[PDB]
Amino acid sequence: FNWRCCLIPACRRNHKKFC
Repeated sequence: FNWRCCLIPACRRNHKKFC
């Protein structure tokens, strides 16, 4: 999993469950 996504609103929005 790309934890960096949690730093990116666009990816964090989709991976809000992970982050």
